[PDB]
Amino acid sequence: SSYSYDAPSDFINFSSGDTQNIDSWFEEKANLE
Amino acid sequence: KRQWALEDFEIGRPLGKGKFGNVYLAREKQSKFILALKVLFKAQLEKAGVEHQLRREVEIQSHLRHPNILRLYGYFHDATRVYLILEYAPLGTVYRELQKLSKFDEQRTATYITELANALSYCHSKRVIHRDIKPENLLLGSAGELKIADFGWSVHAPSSRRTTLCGTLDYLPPEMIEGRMHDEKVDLWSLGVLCYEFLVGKPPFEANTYQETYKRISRVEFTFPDFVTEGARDLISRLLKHNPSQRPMLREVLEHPWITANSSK
Ligand SMILES: Cc1cc(Nc2cc(N3CCN(C)CC3)nc(Sc3ccc(NC(=O)C4CC4)cc3)n2)[nH]n1
Repeated sequence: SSYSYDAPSDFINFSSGDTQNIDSWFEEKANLE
Repeated sequence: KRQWALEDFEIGRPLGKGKFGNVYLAREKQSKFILALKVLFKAQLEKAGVEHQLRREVEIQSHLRHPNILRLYGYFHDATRVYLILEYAPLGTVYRELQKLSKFDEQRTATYITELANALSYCHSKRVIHRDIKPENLLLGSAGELKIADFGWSVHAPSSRRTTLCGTLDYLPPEMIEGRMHDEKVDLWSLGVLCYEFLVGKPPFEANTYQETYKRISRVEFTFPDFVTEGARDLISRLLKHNPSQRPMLREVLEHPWITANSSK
């Protein structure tokens, strides 16, 4: 299928509380005209 | 950018039996960072017709950033499987704690309720309705803090009200039972059901047959055991209103005098 999601699949360096922008995704998706 | 690959993980034991047999203790190989790794098989998803539900769940929960909401750090897939890379919560499910303890004292319940209201408050600021609040969908981290874990029925409702009957029998709001449209106030209902199960050990509308539970939820037919204190009754009664419009705001829950008198620093 499309197992292609509007979602994170990039490798994360876990070995290092604010990545603030990320949830902006909701209002932007609502703001879609 | 570099994408996840299975090879990036060491896999340990299943975290759970039964319906959770599916989620493993996992380790990212370089960082040694411990994760839960949920494995789903594509073909069984696609035969079931639930793959679009999955999309929605991942999209929602991977964009939510809160202390009391389990991180979904990311996902990836291969020829046969989809993998969800989730926060590991070492103290297990609230539901297990209830099983172990029978019922919770007032301090613990108010603390759980505070933590949870804070999570749904934040969820609602995003136009997300959870729609499956119940003890198994709740996990405990290191410090015993509550985290919301299962977003399998959650929806982003930015404008339009919802028609989808979903959730768990004993937790269904009346507006769903009656086949009316629903909004974010469903989460307030289930919150009241939960606060009741916390203190009593069983949910308020439990019946032998689902037919009979539906009916009691619609008529809001329930009673409290003598041990339930007046402030706990008031709160539960406020949350458990047939008219969703009558249910309090989450800020009101957070400011309720039983909640304030009983939750921690
Ligand atoms: C995802 C996840 C799970 C955890 N932690 C645990 C921990 C756990 N333990 C069993 C009991 N002892 C007391 C210790 C902890 N048992 C389960 S069994 C279990 C497995 C999965 C889920 N929930 C989900 O998969 C949610 C995402 C949909 C609930 C319980 N999960 N941290 N992160």
